[PDB]
Amino acid sequence: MNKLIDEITKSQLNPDVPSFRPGDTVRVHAKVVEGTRERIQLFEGVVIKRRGAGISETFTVRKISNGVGVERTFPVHTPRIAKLEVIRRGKVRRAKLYYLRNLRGKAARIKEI
Amino acid sequence: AVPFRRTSKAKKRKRRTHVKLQLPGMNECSNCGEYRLSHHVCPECGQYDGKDV
Amino acid sequence: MIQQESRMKVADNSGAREVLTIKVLGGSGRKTANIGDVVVCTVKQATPGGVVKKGEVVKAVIVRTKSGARRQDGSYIKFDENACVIIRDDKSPRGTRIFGPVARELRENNFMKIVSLAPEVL
Amino acid sequence: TKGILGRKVGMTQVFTENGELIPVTVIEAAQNVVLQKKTVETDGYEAVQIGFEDKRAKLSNKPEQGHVAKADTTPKRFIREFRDVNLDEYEIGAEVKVDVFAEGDIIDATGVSKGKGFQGVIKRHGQSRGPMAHGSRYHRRPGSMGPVAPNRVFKNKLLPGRMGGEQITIQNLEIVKVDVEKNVLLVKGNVPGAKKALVQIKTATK
Amino acid sequence: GYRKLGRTSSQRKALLRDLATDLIVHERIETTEARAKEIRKVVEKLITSGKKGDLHARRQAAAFIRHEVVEVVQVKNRPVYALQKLFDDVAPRYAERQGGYTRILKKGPRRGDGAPMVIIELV
RNA sequence: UGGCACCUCGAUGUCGGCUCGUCGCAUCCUGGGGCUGUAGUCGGUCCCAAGGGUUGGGCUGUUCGCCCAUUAAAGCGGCACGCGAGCUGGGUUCAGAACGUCGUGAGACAGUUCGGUCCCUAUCCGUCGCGGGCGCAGGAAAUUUGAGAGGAGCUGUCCUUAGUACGAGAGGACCGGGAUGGACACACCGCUGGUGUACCAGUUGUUCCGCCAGGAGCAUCGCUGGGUAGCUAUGUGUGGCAGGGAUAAACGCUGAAAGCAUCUAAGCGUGAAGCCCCCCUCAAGAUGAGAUUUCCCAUUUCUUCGGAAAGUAAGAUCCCUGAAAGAUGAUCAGGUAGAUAGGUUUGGAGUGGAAGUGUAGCGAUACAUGGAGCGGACAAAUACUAAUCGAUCGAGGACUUAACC
Ligand SMILES: [Mg+2]
Ligand SMILES: [Mg+2]
Ligand SMILES: [Mg+2]
Ligand SMILES: [Mg+2]
Ligand SMILES: [Mg+2]
Ligand SMILES: [Mg+2]
Ligand SMILES: [Mg+2]
Ligand SMILES: [Mg+2]
Ligand SMILES: [Mg+2]
Ligand SMILES: [Mg+2]
Ligand SMILES: [Mg+2]
Ligand SMILES: [Mg+2]
Ligand SMILES: [Mg+2]
Ligand SMILES: [Mg+2]
Ligand SMILES: [Mg+2]
Ligand SMILES: [Mg+2]
Ligand SMILES: [Mg+2]
Ligand SMILES: [Mg+2]
Ligand SMILES: [Mg+2]
Ligand SMILES: [Mg+2]
Ligand SMILES: [Mg+2]
Ligand SMILES: [Mg+2]
Ligand SMILES: [Mg+2]
Ligand SMILES: [Mg+2]
Ligand SMILES: [Mg+2]
Ligand SMILES: [Mg+2]
Ligand SMILES: [Mg+2]
Ligand SMILES: [Mg+2]
Ligand SMILES: [Mg+2]
Ligand SMILES: [Zn+2]
Repeated sequence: MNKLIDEITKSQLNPDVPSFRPGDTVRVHAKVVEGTRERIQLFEGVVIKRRGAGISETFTVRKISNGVGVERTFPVHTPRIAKLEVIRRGKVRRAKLYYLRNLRGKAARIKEI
Repeated sequence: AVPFRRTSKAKKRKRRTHVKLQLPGMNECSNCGEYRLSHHVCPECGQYDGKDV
Repeated sequence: MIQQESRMKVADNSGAREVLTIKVLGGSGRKTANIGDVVVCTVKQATPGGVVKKGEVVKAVIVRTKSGARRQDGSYIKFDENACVIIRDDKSPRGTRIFGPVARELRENNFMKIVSLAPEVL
Repeated sequence: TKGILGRKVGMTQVFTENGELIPVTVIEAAQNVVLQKKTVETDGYEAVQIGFEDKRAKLSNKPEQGHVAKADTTPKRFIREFRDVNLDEYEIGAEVKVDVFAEGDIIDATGVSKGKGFQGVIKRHGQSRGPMAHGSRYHRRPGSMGPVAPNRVFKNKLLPGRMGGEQITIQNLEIVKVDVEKNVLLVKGNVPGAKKALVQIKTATK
Repeated sequence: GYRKLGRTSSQRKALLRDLATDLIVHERIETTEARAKEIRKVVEKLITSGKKGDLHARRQAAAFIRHEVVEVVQVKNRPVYALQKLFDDVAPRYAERQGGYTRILKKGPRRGDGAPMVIIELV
């Protein structure tokens, strides 16, 4: 917490991000660099965690791809995310959802509000 | 772990140069006019800052 | 973070099915390898009838780890297991097809054949 | 060659034009004033003397406010000297702003490290432990003090003592952004010291 | 941070609850210097609950005050407890003062072990 | 490996490993050269050079050795075969037991095998940190010079020059430029993680708050899921960059002794990761006690003279509130000329939807009021509580000469 750092790192905050909680499915349109081309890759999964304050805030998205679980961590205010969607909202009782790492299908399902 | 030689009188007196204890920081009371410690309640007239406690 | 005596399963079509690490190439005192690093290793469990036999000393590359890599953009990737692909003297796989997701960092290490065969390059 | 004095405010991060993310250190460098100029004909060496923060007239003393009165300024809290500096500039009583630097400049950061108290050998000097099992009774001890022949132990035998609180220079640090209105300098990376510590920013010597 | 008083986290929790209740009941006690610099924070944070007057505030302060009788009145001789006095007697006194409901006065060393003793009083 | 028996039997602990190193050069790698039966890439041999570096495992108590896989390389030796008042105790060299062999026997081997008590509160020097005193011809507050000393010093791969030089081909450069790593070192906590016993939540048993509801004690913090400040690596930033002077081996110019020849006698030029500098840190007790800027001034009593004491000036301290500091001193932030600490009011990270009431359900329970309630150490305001009042220490500046006086 510091008032001077808050004012300096304010023009870089992203005003386009929506409101999401840990426990709901999101789709991330991330800009990906090839050898020479720029394309957008889609990452869809459930939000596992969300920590930080201000420009230093990050969040984590988990999906199971080809039978192997993958987790991807992003800064909230990065310009490398074209846009972010909230597909569905789930009911959870935790702020950190680490129990889904030791937990496979039909038992890792999240309810809906 | 055991003294090789006994300590002389001079060497035993030099070491005790710093084993003294300092003089108390006492002060004259404003009300009853006798000695007391600074920032402390006077033990005789039972007053601090000019008000009885 | 893979060092000597670390086991990691094989993720391609060759005969090997589990592998134990022998040495991490790159330097005299090097003691840790991560995504995109080549290691010397031995076969501890093989599927019957495969090309690669048990007890064989082979080289291999690391395609995914439980503690993944960080990109220059400030983002992170982690997987749920440590995986492995057996390679030849050059950077070509000894198998026919790859299983599971594969990190993007191999595209920066000139492992172009393994990238093409992967179902997903995350 | 330029130079200012500042206070370590904190650490944060910024996004560059490529989208890359870097860590930076915030330094506030207001109220810099030139106090004295030292020359060869009077001292034998050339330097410029700078004062960083003014303080209340109660905290100052009689000798101090007669020295800053030559430059027509309020008594200052931190005073340091800069060498290898062109004396043609730096008129007495002038204000030193953060605009002397610019984006992309390479600097050096001098400060006093954070304080660690009485510390042992494997934290202070990064030595190894002994076995924690197999019947051993040697865990966090210094080691052998030397051979038998000298009948003594040599100098520079590293042992426990007071660890921190010493001056450190970190070289070749980049400048990411300069904010003249807020008197703030953004330096990419780390600088020695705790919060509110004095930092001496000088151009790179190499 | 906060200071450990030569006792574990369970003894320390109990020590602060006995000393904070004694200052409410008696309003003037003898303790040591370090032991009084600590109950200076747990007592003023307790008057603030009494200045709210809520049921939520009363239930929160009831988890700290010990259950002991300050004195017995015949309203029908019914006892009066420390929680009642805190919310009905002590708290209304400081309805205008913002902070600093206590003061400390130094006395001198104690004969038995040389400990520095002080007065902490609730005004 | 031995010879002698000079110190030690009123006790000089004996192999291997661990922690910590330091020195020699008869150089393992890197640096510079001469010769080659040196085409190129590789090599052999010798000369200069000790600046840095010199791996992880299998078997064995093992040093040694062989093997597996790497590396630029996996050097040889000294220091009581360095190091047990620093560690271990696998081997050796105590009492038990068994095998083979020897002995009539009790027993033995310098054969094997299983098990087998490693004591000590540091006096002096020595080493690593931290204070007090006096000194530095007046008393003070800051900023500094650097005599001297310590640290650092390592190196791989890829691209280009160039498929050029070389070579019949196969193969394949020197010199130069750029990028990026291994090991190591310093600093820091914004990021990824760890911890986080006065933060938040779920839950079992039993006792208590008279009962329900709501809570408290004990059970490893009772257990479980998270986590603030601080401290941290495996995390992040940076470093060994580019150079100068004199040289070693070596290669040369001019040049006689000795009409030629000759790198030598006189005189000149190149020439190493090495020396002295450049880079980082300490440093005027450097008794050789240095320098600059600023502040206070020339009091009063006594002495026979050297001189003394007693109020002070500038300044500092005793005492008190503390942390960015700390074993204690010390350092630093402050003492009403006040935001130093606590409290209070707004926030923040963190946790996750409080109590009360109401609705739905037979009930466990769910929903609403409501991102609610709580919230150590984090931020800003506020003088409300405590830094009250006081006391102590601390100058008046010797003599000679020299430019002006
Ligand atoms: Mg959050
Ligand atoms: Mg132990
Ligand atoms: Mg307990
Ligand atoms: Mg001999
Ligand atoms: Mg004889
Ligand atoms: Mg004897
Ligand atoms: Mg002996
Ligand atoms: Mg003896
Ligand atoms: Mg022996
Ligand atoms: Mg030699
Ligand atoms: Mg050669
Ligand atoms: Mg030995
Ligand atoms: Mg010894
Ligand atoms: Mg026997
Ligand atoms: Mg017989
Ligand atoms: Mg055994
Ligand atoms: Mg001892
Ligand atoms: Mg961190
Ligand atoms: Mg109940
Ligand atoms: Mg309980
Ligand atoms: Mg009980
Ligand atoms: Mg816990
Ligand atoms: Mg926990
Ligand atoms: Mg160099
Ligand atoms: Mg030269
Ligand atoms: Mg001086
Ligand atoms: Mg603070
Ligand atoms: Mg002070
Ligand atoms: Mg305050
Ligand atoms: Zn009195």
